[PDB]
Amino acid sequence: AEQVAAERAARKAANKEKRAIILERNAAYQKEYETAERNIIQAKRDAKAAGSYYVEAQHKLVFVVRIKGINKIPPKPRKVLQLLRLTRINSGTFVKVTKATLELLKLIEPYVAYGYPSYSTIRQLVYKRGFGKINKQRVPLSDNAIIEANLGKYGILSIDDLIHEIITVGPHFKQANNFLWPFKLSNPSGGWGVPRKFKHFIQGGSFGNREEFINKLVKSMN
Amino acid sequence: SAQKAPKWYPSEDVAALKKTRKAARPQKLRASLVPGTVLILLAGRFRGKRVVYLKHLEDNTLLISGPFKVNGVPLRRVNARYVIATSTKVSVEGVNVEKFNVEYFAKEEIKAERVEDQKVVDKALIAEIKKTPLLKQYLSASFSLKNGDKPHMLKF
Amino acid sequence: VLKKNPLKNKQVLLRLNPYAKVFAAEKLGSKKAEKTGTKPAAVFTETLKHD
Amino acid sequence: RVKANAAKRAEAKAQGVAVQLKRQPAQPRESRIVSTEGNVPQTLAPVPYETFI
Amino acid sequence: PSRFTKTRKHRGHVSAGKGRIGKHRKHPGGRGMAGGQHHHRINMDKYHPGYFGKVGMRYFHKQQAHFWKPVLNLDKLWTLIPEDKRDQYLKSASKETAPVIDTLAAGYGKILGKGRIPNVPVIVKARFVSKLAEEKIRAAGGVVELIA
Amino acid sequence: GIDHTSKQHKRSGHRTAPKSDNVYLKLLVKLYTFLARRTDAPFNKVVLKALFLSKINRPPVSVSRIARALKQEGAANKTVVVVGTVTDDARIFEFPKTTVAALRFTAGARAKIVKAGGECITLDQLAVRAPKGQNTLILRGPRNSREAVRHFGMGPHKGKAPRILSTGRKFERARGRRRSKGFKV
RNA sequence: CCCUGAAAAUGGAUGGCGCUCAAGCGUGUUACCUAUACUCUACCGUCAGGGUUGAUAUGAUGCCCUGACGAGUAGGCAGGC
RNA sequence: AAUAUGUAAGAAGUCCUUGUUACUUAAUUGAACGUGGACAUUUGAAUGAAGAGCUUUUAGUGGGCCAUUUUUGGUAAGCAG
RNA sequence: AAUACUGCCAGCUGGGACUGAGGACUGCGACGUAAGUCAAGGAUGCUGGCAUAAUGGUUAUAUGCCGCCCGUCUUGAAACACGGACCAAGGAGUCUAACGUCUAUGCGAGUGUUUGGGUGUAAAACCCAUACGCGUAAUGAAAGUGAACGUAGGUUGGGGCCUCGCAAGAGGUGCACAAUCGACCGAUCCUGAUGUCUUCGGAUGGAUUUGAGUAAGAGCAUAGCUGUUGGGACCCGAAAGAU
RNA sequence: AAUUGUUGAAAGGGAAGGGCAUUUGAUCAGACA
Ligand SMILES: [Mg+2]
Ligand SMILES: [Mg+2]
Ligand SMILES: [Mg+2]
Ligand SMILES: [Mg+2]
Ligand SMILES: [Mg+2]
Ligand SMILES: [Mg+2]
Ligand SMILES: [Mg+2]
Ligand SMILES: [Mg+2]
Ligand SMILES: [Mg+2]
Ligand SMILES: [Mg+2]
Ligand SMILES: [Mg+2]
Ligand SMILES: [Mg+2]
Ligand SMILES: [Mg+2]
Ligand SMILES: [Mg+2]
Ligand SMILES: [Mg+2]
Ligand SMILES: [Mg+2]
Ligand SMILES: [Mg+2]
Ligand SMILES: [Mg+2]
Ligand SMILES: [Mg+2]
Ligand SMILES: [Mg+2]
Ligand SMILES: [Mg+2]
Ligand SMILES: [Mg+2]
Ligand SMILES: [Mg+2]
Ligand SMILES: [Mg+2]
Ligand SMILES: [Mg+2]
Ligand SMILES: [Mg+2]
Ligand SMILES: [Mg+2]
Ligand SMILES: [Mg+2]
Ligand SMILES: [Mg+2]
Ligand SMILES: [Mg+2]
Ligand SMILES: [Mg+2]
Ligand SMILES: [Mg+2]
Ligand SMILES: [Mg+2]
Ligand SMILES: [Mg+2]
Ligand SMILES: [Mg+2]
Ligand SMILES: [Mg+2]
Ligand SMILES: [Mg+2]
Ligand SMILES: [Mg+2]
Ligand SMILES: [Mg+2]
Ligand SMILES: [Mg+2]
Ligand SMILES: [Mg+2]
Ligand SMILES: [Mg+2]
Ligand SMILES: [Mg+2]
Ligand SMILES: [Mg+2]
Ligand SMILES: [Mg+2]
Ligand SMILES: [Mg+2]
Ligand SMILES: [Mg+2]
Ligand SMILES: [Mg+2]
Ligand SMILES: [Mg+2]
Ligand SMILES: [Mg+2]
Ligand SMILES: [Mg+2]
Ligand SMILES: [Mg+2]
Ligand SMILES: [Mg+2]
Ligand SMILES: [Mg+2]
Ligand SMILES: [Mg+2]
Ligand SMILES: [Mg+2]
Ligand SMILES: [Mg+2]
Ligand SMILES: [Mg+2]
Ligand SMILES: [Mg+2]
Ligand SMILES: [Mg+2]
Ligand SMILES: [Mg+2]
Ligand SMILES: [Mg+2]
Ligand SMILES: [Mg+2]
Ligand SMILES: [Mg+2]
Ligand SMILES: [Mg+2]
Ligand SMILES: [Mg+2]
Ligand SMILES: [Mg+2]
Ligand SMILES: [Mg+2]
Ligand SMILES: [Mg+2]
Ligand SMILES: [Mg+2]
Ligand SMILES: [Mg+2]
Ligand SMILES: [Mg+2]
Ligand SMILES: [Mg+2]
Ligand SMILES: [Mg+2]
Ligand SMILES: [Mg+2]
Ligand SMILES: [Mg+2]
Ligand SMILES: [Mg+2]
Ligand SMILES: [Mg+2]
Ligand SMILES: [Mg+2]
Ligand SMILES: [Mg+2]
Ligand SMILES: [Mg+2]
Ligand SMILES: [Mg+2]
Ligand SMILES: [Mg+2]
Ligand SMILES: [Mg+2]
Ligand SMILES: [Mg+2]
Ligand SMILES: [Mg+2]
Ligand SMILES: [Mg+2]
Ligand SMILES: [Mg+2]
Ligand SMILES: [Mg+2]
Ligand SMILES: [Mg+2]
Ligand SMILES: [Mg+2]
Ligand SMILES: [Mg+2]
Ligand SMILES: [Mg+2]
Ligand SMILES: [Mg+2]
Ligand SMILES: [Mg+2]
Ligand SMILES: [Mg+2]
Ligand SMILES: [Mg+2]
Ligand SMILES: [Mg+2]
Ligand SMILES: [Mg+2]
Ligand SMILES: [Mg+2]
Ligand SMILES: [Mg+2]
Ligand SMILES: [Mg+2]
Ligand SMILES: [Mg+2]
Ligand SMILES: [Mg+2]
Ligand SMILES: [Mg+2]
Ligand SMILES: [Mg+2]
Ligand SMILES: [Mg+2]
Ligand SMILES: [Mg+2]
Ligand SMILES: [Mg+2]
Ligand SMILES: [Mg+2]
Ligand SMILES: [Mg+2]
Ligand SMILES: [Mg+2]
Ligand SMILES: [Mg+2]
Repeated sequence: AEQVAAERAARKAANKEKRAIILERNAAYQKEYETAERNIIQAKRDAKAAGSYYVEAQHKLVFVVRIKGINKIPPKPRKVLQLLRLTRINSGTFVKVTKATLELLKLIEPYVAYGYPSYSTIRQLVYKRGFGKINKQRVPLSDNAIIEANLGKYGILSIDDLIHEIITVGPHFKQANNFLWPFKLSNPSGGWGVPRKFKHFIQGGSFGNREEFINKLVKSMN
Repeated sequence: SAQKAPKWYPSEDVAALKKTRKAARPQKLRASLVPGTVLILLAGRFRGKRVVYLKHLEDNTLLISGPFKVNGVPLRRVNARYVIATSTKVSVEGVNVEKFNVEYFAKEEIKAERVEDQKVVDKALIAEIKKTPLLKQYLSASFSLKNGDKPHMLKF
Repeated sequence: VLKKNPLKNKQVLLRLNPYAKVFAAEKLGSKKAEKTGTKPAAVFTETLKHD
Repeated sequence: RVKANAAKRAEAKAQGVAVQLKRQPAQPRESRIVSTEGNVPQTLAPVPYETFI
Repeated sequence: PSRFTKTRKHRGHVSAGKGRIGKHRKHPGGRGMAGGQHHHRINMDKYHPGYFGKVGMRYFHKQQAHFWKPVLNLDKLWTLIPEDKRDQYLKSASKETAPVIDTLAAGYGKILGKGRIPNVPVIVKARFVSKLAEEKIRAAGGVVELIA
Repeated sequence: GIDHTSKQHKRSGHRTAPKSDNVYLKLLVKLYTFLARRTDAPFNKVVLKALFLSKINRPPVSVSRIARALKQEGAANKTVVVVGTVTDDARIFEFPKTTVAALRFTAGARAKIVKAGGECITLDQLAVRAPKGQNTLILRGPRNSREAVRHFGMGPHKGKAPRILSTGRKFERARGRRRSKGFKV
């Protein structure tokens, strides 16, 4: 009976080969990201000198966290909260931004706070609190071959592969997203900064789309 | 019988421990603790005593000496966390101290070896203590918080 | 049996994502950008400071 | 749309695959440069309180 | 027995399984089949349609037995022949010698025709046949014989 | 707390071991729970369950029903399995060969099954012969030939047989059953 | 904003003391306090998903891994005393 | 108008060929049910899915009360609907 | 040029708190030229104190904060609603007849020894012939008639199995079950052959009618929980009536 | 058992009794080895 170090070799050298792919991958998004970001910075600059006005793409992806508790909630939004997997207070999911969900988002402002995640807070969510739905079982990520076994189907054989398919709303965002078990944040660390929460953000409260700021909030609840 | 006895009994066999992964890495001292520094002894037998700091022994303790001749404190072991490290320093750059280690203080009255050693070290310091005035007095006095001392405000 | 967080735990940080090594190694997280000096048309600037 | 979903299917299969004929919701708008030439912005303000009656 | 009896489970709960509001009183609906036509008419139309009032002729002093007439189909029939003697007759399905089943001896009154007996001739002593019963017997070489 | 979307602490609602208390039955279960965990072969999961089933969900497969099943096209050499007792049926005059695995065979049934130059296999001999159940024909009896299902779903216009304890005229055949006594069902 | 308009029966109520560049009113900025809620861990019980008859020791309704959940009258069922 | 509400978003689909009859056409005309044949998951929106379907039998209940919004009688009511 | 503000770093670093589940090894990694090493699938190392009422448990008291009388009926009770001074001991869903669903067991087109006889170590166990009961035929008020066009049909889903293919998949067969179109038997309404004690006979083919039916049987008996009905009917309670 | 006498300890500024927690008093198990 060989296997001892033979088949140990046959894998350990192929577990090597995967990490090779992952490195070469993650290194690529990095270039894609910063180059994609420098583009906009020069796009805005280029218009200003030209005279004009560079209006960005509307955001394509949203992160929603449920603010309001569990009880005394009216039937309709009480339904949408479920279909967004936001069934408990301070948990929180990503949502791809399209009309047929933008209406959903509308339907439940009084109870969620939401807005536009950064790569930095998508990173720090997955890494720290991202779990998988693997025959339910809410499974912590913690190794790259947990992902690969289930999202490897559609590409995605690394944790940062997850992040990439999320943060770009790429072709498989439905199954990449739903793979992630609804997030589970704490109450914000600093506190909320409002005095009363259940007003709109614009009206000095905490709910609805606060956009770029959904981050600082999240990075305090994480 | 009075009781019907289990249908199963635990194995009295006894497992061994998973091989822990917790290296004993070495303790680095806080920078205020530099040979030749006067400590203030916060607790212990010589609580409140000022004391020169000689060597950092392998059980993490600190080697101090009063000197003995001044405040009556021997070459002695003291913990690093029970000590206020002042900012006054003497040059211990002609004190021996290599001699001294953990087993030096095995429990096993006063060994004549110790009485002499105390004199080889203490002589050296006192030579150099006397190089700055009043210092020799300072070392014979104790430390007490006076009224309206606030340690979090004070400079030592 | 106990979930370790990356972010603080360099080991787990490299059990996932081995590019962490380059990224630290090349500072990356502090990249200086291509200094340019393009200036905006006064149309932009007038109507900024207008009323 | 099914008679039309036949067309796009054949006309693309007989071309070299790639089709996509599922309806997708309204996607957000892309990036754009709205120009200023012949189009300087017109500053507006709120207006006081009249009555006219 | 009484130890799996639920009322043992109920010991110590005020009501005994019977509601605090609606109690366990004497006879809420009335007793028995009361208000059949009234506050219990929903239960008797459905669950019991046809209950009320008359149909058909009376028949003073009807001795069941007059109408005694067990029914056996061709469906079986052959079963009234003990299995050992049976195959002896299936094989060798001839006139000259064909089994003589006395079904009234066997305790039937009518032979009906549920369906298919093999092409073996049988002699059927019965009191009453059904048309098909008698038809199917012939097409295998049998006859019926009418008896009392 | 959680907006619960599904009744919590739900019991699956399928039997998980026969409710019977027959040692031999429970052994058969151990045979097949093993077989079914370690064989990736369908037939072992179907049989395992069916062994849990109550008498009502184990109607007798008759011997003539079995006879017929063989007349299926290409089925005449398969070995039929009946997880439950098997009954004799004087209504077929002929009966074929094959080999019937079953929980029980009645007196009359194995007679006819053997008399036809056949074999009667208990469920554990079938295991040995066909660990992957190769070449089986599983039959079920008819579950709604039960008397009780007649009376299920009774109600107006369901034509569904009174729960009644004598019958005849005088026994629920007037008002509400005919056009000429009130109405009809 | 304040005053007048402003009348009821035991003695008494911004909750009390008391407060007047407020400890009052409008509004803004931060820091801070603490629910059986939220996050992490431990333990109990429930439900589920898996693994495991191979002898030669002790439970196969057993053993092992794993995840999620836990308000309750009338009332059901269960497992126990 | 708003809010509310019916249907639809395919394999039980689509396209060609041409079989049955007593209905039906001027008529192998049509209707209805079919045999034979062509095209697979971007097979025809989104989000969810601790699955979906199904049957039998039985408890308690059948005095209700409140809140926002709509709202009837009443001057009103801690009134009545 | 600077700075502020907002953002990022898989840049460094101090203090403080709570935890330490697991128990051979096994995984994914990390550092090394390498040997090895590691913070990488859950705490170890070193040093001291007491070996006792030190720690811990029980209890009385005190102190901070909190705590209305329970039972009931009620929309609502601590209630200015009822019962309850206190203790012990009694004290309330039963048994029976006949049943529904369900389950277990026996046997199965049948099933039920126990009215009875036999017999006995004598109210037990053991045995048993004739009937009977329920089931195996239905449907009509009744006279009466009485279940195969057909592989016991056609169609559509069906587990399972079989055949091809490494596999993904493709055909084949398809029980139970469900949907649907038929056929079978009785009722009812038509139709009225061959014949005829000229009014008996009713073949045959049919109809938006009808049935608790047939279409390769599922039942009988014992038992148990729940449930039904009659009974004093969970327990106590009239005002009355009667002899 | 309710209820009572004695004795002993203890608390008591318009009831008593209870919860979490700890001081103090009394009492006790186990565990070192
Ligand atoms: Mg979404
Ligand atoms: Mg949507
Ligand atoms: Mg909006
Ligand atoms: Mg804080
Ligand atoms: Mg802060
Ligand atoms: Mg706050
Ligand atoms: Mg406030
Ligand atoms: Mg509020
Ligand atoms: Mg945090
Ligand atoms: Mg190690
Ligand atoms: Mg250090
Ligand atoms: Mg340090
Ligand atoms: Mg001195
Ligand atoms: Mg009992
Ligand atoms: Mg009990
Ligand atoms: Mg009973
Ligand atoms: Mg109960
Ligand atoms: Mg109880
Ligand atoms: Mg009840
Ligand atoms: Mg009561
Ligand atoms: Mg009530
Ligand atoms: Mg009624
Ligand atoms: Mg009657
Ligand atoms: Mg009459
Ligand atoms: Mg008559
Ligand atoms: Mg009759
Ligand atoms: Mg029959
Ligand atoms: Mg006939
Ligand atoms: Mg079952
Ligand atoms: Mg069945
Ligand atoms: Mg029947
Ligand atoms: Mg029934
Ligand atoms: Mg009847
Ligand atoms: Mg009608
Ligand atoms: Mg003012
Ligand atoms: Mg008063
Ligand atoms: Mg006031
Ligand atoms: Mg105040
Ligand atoms: Mg004030
Ligand atoms: Mg203010
Ligand atoms: Mg601040
Ligand atoms: Mg402050
Ligand atoms: Mg709370
Ligand atoms: Mg808690
Ligand atoms: Mg198991
Ligand atoms: Mg509960
Ligand atoms: Mg009640
Ligand atoms: Mg228990
Ligand atoms: Mg007991
Ligand atoms: Mg409008
Ligand atoms: Mg709608
Ligand atoms: Mg033709
Ligand atoms: Mg075809
Ligand atoms: Mg869809
Ligand atoms: Mg999904
Ligand atoms: Mg599921
Ligand atoms: Mg009910
Ligand atoms: Mg009911
Ligand atoms: Mg009513
Ligand atoms: Mg009711
Ligand atoms: Mg009521
Ligand atoms: Mg209104
Ligand atoms: Mg009202
Ligand atoms: Mg900054
Ligand atoms: Mg940083
Ligand atoms: Mg440990
Ligand atoms: Mg441990
Ligand atoms: Mg290296
Ligand atoms: Mg290590
Ligand atoms: Mg002790
Ligand atoms: Mg103590
Ligand atoms: Mg002791
Ligand atoms: Mg101690
Ligand atoms: Mg002590
Ligand atoms: Mg005392
Ligand atoms: Mg006490
Ligand atoms: Mg209080
Ligand atoms: Mg009480
Ligand atoms: Mg009232
Ligand atoms: Mg009230
Ligand atoms: Mg009360
Ligand atoms: Mg009151
Ligand atoms: Mg009363
Ligand atoms: Mg009283
Ligand atoms: Mg008692
Ligand atoms: Mg009683
Ligand atoms: Mg039951
Ligand atoms: Mg049975
Ligand atoms: Mg029979
Ligand atoms: Mg007897
Ligand atoms: Mg006797
Ligand atoms: Mg005998
Ligand atoms: Mg006899
Ligand atoms: Mg009989
Ligand atoms: Mg019957
Ligand atoms: Mg009939
Ligand atoms: Mg009639
Ligand atoms: Mg007639
Ligand atoms: Mg015909
Ligand atoms: Mg015919
Ligand atoms: Mg058809
Ligand atoms: Mg098929
Ligand atoms: Mg008919
Ligand atoms: Mg009729
Ligand atoms: Mg019937
Ligand atoms: Mg039957
Ligand atoms: Mg049965
Ligand atoms: Mg029995
Ligand atoms: Mg009763
Ligand atoms: Mg009287
Ligand atoms: Mg009277
Ligand atoms: Mg007083
Ligand atoms: Mg020892």
